[PDB]
Amino acid sequence: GHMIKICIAGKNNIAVNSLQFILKNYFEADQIVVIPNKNDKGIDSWQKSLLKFALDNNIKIVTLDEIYNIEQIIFFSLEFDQIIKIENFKSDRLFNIHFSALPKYKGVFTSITPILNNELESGVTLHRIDNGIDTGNIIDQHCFPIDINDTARDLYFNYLKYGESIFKKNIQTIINNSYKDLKQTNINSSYFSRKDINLVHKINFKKTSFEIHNQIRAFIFQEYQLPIINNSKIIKSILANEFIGYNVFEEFENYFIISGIDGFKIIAQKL
Amino acid sequence: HMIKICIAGKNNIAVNSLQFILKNYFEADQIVVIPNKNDKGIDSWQKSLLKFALDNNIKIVTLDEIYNIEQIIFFSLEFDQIIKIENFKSDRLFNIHFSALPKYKGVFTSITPILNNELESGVTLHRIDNGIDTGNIIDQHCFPIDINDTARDLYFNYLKYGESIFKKNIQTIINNSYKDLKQTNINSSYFSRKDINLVHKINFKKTSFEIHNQIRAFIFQEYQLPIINNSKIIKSILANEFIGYNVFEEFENYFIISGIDGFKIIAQKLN
Ligand SMILES: Cc1cn([C@H]2C[C@H](O)[C@@H](COP(=O)(O)OP(=O)(O)O[C@H]3O[C@H](C)[C@@H](O)[C@H](NC=O)[C@H]3O)O2)c(=O)[nH]c1=O
Ligand SMILES: Cc1cn([C@H]2C[C@H](O)[C@@H](COP(=O)(O)OP(=O)(O)O[C@H]3O[C@H](C)[C@@H](O)[C@H](N)[C@H]3O)O2)c(=O)[nH]c1=O
Ligand SMILES: Nc1nc2c(c(=O)[nH]1)N[C@H](CNc1ccc(C(=O)N[C@@H](CCC(=O)O)C(=O)O)cc1)CN2
Ligand SMILES: Nc1nc2c(c(=O)[nH]1)N[C@H](CNc1ccc(C(=O)N[C@@H](CCC(=O)O)C(=O)O)cc1)CN2
Repeated sequence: GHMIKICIAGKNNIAVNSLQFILKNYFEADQIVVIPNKNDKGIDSWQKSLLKFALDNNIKIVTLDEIYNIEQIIFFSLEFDQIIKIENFKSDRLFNIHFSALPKYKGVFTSITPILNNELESGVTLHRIDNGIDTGNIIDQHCFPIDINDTARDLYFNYLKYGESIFKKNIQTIINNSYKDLKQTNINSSYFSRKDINLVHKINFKKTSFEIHNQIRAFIFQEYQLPIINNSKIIKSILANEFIGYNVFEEFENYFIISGIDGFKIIAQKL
Repeated sequence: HMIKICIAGKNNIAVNSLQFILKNYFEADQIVVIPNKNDKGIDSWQKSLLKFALDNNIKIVTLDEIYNIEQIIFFSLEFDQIIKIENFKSDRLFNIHFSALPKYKGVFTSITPILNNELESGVTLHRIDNGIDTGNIIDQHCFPIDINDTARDLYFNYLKYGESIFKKNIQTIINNSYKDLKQTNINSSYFSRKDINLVHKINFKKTSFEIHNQIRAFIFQEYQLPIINNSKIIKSILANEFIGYNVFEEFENYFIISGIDGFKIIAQKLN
């Protein structure tokens, strides 16, 4: 019964493209509001800007305060930067797409944490927001491989793609309020906060090849940083099955050859 | 040569496995033993391999004395020395490692799988090569880490399943008719002594599952118990009752704790 039906809060391609899907299939611009993230400067770059799309397309920019009293508003967080408190809202139609295969890897830096912890797969999960961090009941989840030479930046782009997708898969039943959900288990639940990750990663070479490789490629996301070996930035790590002896470490002009305690060949490419 | 087999290592896995060969396969005369450096020659919370051997007129030797024995079966059962295979005339060199290889190579394997959130572990019979726990897998038996198992419980499961896999496989080892498969690069992990601080400092900005896991991974009373506010902890119980996020309350006999997802932990203080 209110004029505003939906708020998209967050950033990057996932937010912008999801918003474009709703504008095309579901709601007119004047039934939509957005809350861009604090660091959104309105500039299209290696990602699309939600603030810029909103301005371009005459969608009103609001704050949380302005939406708390809108009854029945659908609130959708797509890489939103604020932890909400659900008791502020009259609506209970509050959703998030989280970049991991919940209940694993709640929290932040989820293009880093699964790689660093030796996962072969990750996922995106659509869930209701409750007062905890990525703790709410799951509505849908899509799992996908972390390929053996995927970097954190590669995995991030997979989150964006599969996330956008899981949004489109589910938005109808969310708008109809006909969706199903299930509470998260206690077991397998894991969480990382910013203080658990040191973005200047010091590599522990007394590790297997797999682990050394994981350690490198988990911090490859050039827009933010690259890992450093012997004062050289690394742009790609390649892990092979080839046995080359234990604890190999050789610096060349364009790359390092590395093996860990199990002796499998890594090529770490310089930038 | 008269000597057919060396059993090297410690604890009930080594003693019972030796008793089983002495009963079914070889005479005392055909067996030599290398205890670990720390073997006291008395029974304690585990039986002494040194004592068993001396009690049964099985000769105690060093690695030097066996290198030259043609065709000897060398069988490590929690042995404390990394061998170098080119020292030996025989290539019949075997180990039972207490993990589900290729995961959790190295040490402290009753801690590492719990601390890294595993639901299961395993024992793995493999050939020894020059790396640590790297050689080809001959057999493996996987079993659960129950939700409230401690490191101590895990260890006693390794000794039991470890003894069993020895008994299952030993004839084919004697007859050299066993089969094996090289280990994969993927999923391979390793922990060395320096990776684990046996005086664990709990990170409470984690899930209840992780906090519980941190506690119970260090419960091994013969060595240490984890400490919370100066009380030693003997048992951690994780329930799927929601009690609020980030609870911490101390009582006389226990703590009530929840992490970021709010599930109830009871940490029982040692009596
Ligand atoms: C800031 C930063 C990011 N990254 C990489 C890894 C990150 O997973 C990826 C995306 O970073 P970004 O700052 O957008 O967020 P993130 O930590 O993954 O995601 C968290 O922060 C978002 C604002 C929240 O919406 C997310 N909430 C989800 O339910 C949260 O998981 O960029 C670096 O390698 N280095 C960096 O310094
Ligand atoms: C020394 C020590 C051990 N433990 C626990 C954790 C560990 O998994 C278990 C057995 O201790 P260990 O016998 O020192 O063996 P560990 O599991 O480190 O195994 C390692 O050392 C032995 C001697 C090798 O044969 C074995 N292949 C290695 O994996 O006891 C503790 O909790 N605290 C300790 O201080
Ligand atoms: N209610 C609630 N609000 C949400 C989500 C939720 O699922 N629950 N899902 C999204 C979560 N977004 C985040 C998640 C974490 C942080 C964050 O900033 N974490 C800090 C920790 C802050 C703290 O300890 O509380 C850190 O890692 O250092 C910020 C936005 C959006 N809003
Ligand atoms: N060849 C080789 N020898 C072996 C085994 C093997 O599968 N391969 N299997 C058994 C493994 N026993 C161990 C494993 C690790 C240590 C150990 O002492 N590790 C040190 C690291 C030592 C190092 O880096 O050299 C540490 O963690 O600080 C000792 C005995 C017995 N001997």
